[PDB]
Amino acid sequence: GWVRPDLGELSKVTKVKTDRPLPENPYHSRARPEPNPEAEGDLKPAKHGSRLFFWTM
Amino acid sequence: MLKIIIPTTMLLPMTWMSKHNMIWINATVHSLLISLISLSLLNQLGENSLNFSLTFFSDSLSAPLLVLTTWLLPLMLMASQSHLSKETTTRKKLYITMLILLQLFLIMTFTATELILFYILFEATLVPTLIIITRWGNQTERLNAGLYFLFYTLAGSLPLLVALVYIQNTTGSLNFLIIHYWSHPLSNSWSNIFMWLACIMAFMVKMPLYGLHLWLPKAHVEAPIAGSMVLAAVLLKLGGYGMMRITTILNPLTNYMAYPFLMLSMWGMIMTSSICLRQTDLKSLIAYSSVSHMALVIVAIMIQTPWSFMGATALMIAHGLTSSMLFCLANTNYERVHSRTMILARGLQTLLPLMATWWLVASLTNLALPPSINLIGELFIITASFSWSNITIILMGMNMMITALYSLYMLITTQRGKYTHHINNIKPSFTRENALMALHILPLLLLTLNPKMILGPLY
Ligand SMILES: CCCCCCCCCCCCCCCCC[C@@H](O)O[C@H](CO[C@H](O)CCCCCCCCCCCCCCC)COP(=O)(O)OCC[N+](C)(C)C
Ligand SMILES: CCCCCCCCCCCCCCCCC[C@@H](O)O[C@H](CO[C@H](O)CCCCCCCCCCCCCCC)COP(=O)(O)OCC[N+](C)(C)C
Ligand SMILES: CCCCCCCC/C=C\CCCCCCCC(=O)O[C@H](COC(=O)CCCCCCC/C=C/CCCCCCCC)COP(=O)(O)OCCN
Repeated sequence: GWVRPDLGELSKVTKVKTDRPLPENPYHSRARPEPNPEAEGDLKPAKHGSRLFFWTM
Repeated sequence: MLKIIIPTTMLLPMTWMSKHNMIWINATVHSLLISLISLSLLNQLGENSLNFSLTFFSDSLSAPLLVLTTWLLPLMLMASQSHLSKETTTRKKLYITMLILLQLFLIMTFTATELILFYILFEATLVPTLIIITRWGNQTERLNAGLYFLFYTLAGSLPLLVALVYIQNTTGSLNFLIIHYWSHPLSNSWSNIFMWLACIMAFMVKMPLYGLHLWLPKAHVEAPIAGSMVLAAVLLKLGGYGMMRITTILNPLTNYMAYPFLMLSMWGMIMTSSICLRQTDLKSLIAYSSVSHMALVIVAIMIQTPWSFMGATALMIAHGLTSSMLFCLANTNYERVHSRTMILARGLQTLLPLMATWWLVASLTNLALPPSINLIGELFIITASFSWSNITIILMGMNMMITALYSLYMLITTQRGKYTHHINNIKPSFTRENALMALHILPLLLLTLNPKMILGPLY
């Protein structure tokens, strides 16, 4: 009683009912390094200007 | 300080918007008025300074130099009026522009609260002088002279810049007040020795130091009269002013490092005074006399005692005035005889008696006759040197004797004796020349009445 699969059926993406657990770390990665501080604030004018040599602004 | 800087800047559009035959009158009048305004900087304090702003400050060392700089421009214009007669209006305006730019740079240099700003203006003064020398000089050597006057200067000044920025990378500032208040001793190290040399050599070359004085005779001889006046009166004093400012960070290393320069100056004053005795050119003799006087000023600054500093300030002012007068007298002779050879035109007393009186008074002030400010500075420096070491008196007295000898030799050769027979184009002295001579000499004899105005901040 076997019916031959039609064109376009064996190439389908199907779902699998499995009871095997999903690997939590399949890549065996290390812990990612901590990011840079990402400072935030509200801008204020540069103190006493550019402070480059004799320039007062 | 802007109440002096802005009018000096306005001198330029006024010069360039003037009539073709009003440039000299307008320039002279407004430069005299600027001098009169600048005369009010002389009201100095016994305390710190006249700190106008973050950029400019005045001091009783800076104020006499500023007033002399402002006073020199009208005299330079009066001296230049004669030999620029046959030249186009645009070129005369350019010449006056060069003089005005030189005054502006000198004024900003002498106040210059910042050391880098001081360096920038102190090197910006180089360009107008070089253009004046190499454009409106007469002989073919002027170009060569200009080259010397350029490269010597830069050969000294390029290391200084490096040193300067290095200091600000360590101290954090180059403001003179902060430097003075936060000064610290220099340890005896090779790095500190080379920092000392980089700080000193730039100002030493423009005094000039005896071994480094080759550029001065060329530059002063080949320059026009205004160029010679500004070179001898103000530009030579930039080195002394810079040393007086910068020696505050060089202690106690100055005690050891001063010896070669002290020996060079003490022997070179004798050498240059002796050179003056055998000179066939008036301008070269006056230039070598300037070298001797600046050698004495170098000794005074290196000793770094209160009397040394007062004498050096007084001598700088007096030498500026006297050398400008001497160059003007030489140029009055030259514009008649066109030779600049001292032995050629002789016995000019019998033909120009008032000019002979001017020659006599100029020689007397160069000779350091008391109670002139020339002798005030001379004696203060000599006493400080005697306290430094009693053996300096031999060299100092020998220098005094040779100075008197060559001054009176210069007077006798040109004014006394018999007139040269074949020279018949010696015209009577103009009112312009006599006025120029009086405007040189009355300030000296009038400053001898109030010496504290030119004795500096340690008075
Ligand atoms: C032709 C023959 C002679 C005829 C004339 C006869 C008369 C001669 C008299 C004049 C000379 C004699 C000397 C006597 C001096 C008397 C006046 C003197 O005593 O006053 C001086 C005063 O004069 C000044 O001190 C000196 C003048 C300053 C000179 C400034 C130069 C002018 C600017 C020009 C540009 C600068 C070029 C140089 C740059 C450095 C000193 O006074 P002082 O005891 O102290 O205090 C003043 C009064 N107080 C007490 C109220 C304060
Ligand atoms: C030419 C016209 C004039 C131009 C300007 C002339 C002025 C420049 C003179 C330079 C000032 C002095 C330079 C060095 C002074 C240091 C003291 C030295 O002379 O004494 C001895 C120094 O010993 C020897 O000198 C070592 C160096 C030897 C090599 C130097 C070359 C000698 C002649 C070079 C002169 C050429 C000058 C021009 C170069 C282009 C003491 O030895 P020591 O107590 O243990 O070490 C002291 C230094 N410490 C403490 C920092 C460690
Ligand atoms: C009229 C012509 C004269 C030509 C110039 C004369 C002046 C020469 C002075 C030296 C020039 C450069 C000096 C450097 C400027 C100052 C900087 C400084 O002091 O820093 C020193 C650096 O010192 C140096 O590097 C000096 C090296 C000099 C190399 C060039 C030599 C030039 C000729 C040397 C012989 C002649 C010296 C005196 C000549 C006088 C003029 C005749 C220490 O800093 P650090 O090293 O970072 O700290 C120490 C711990 N690491």
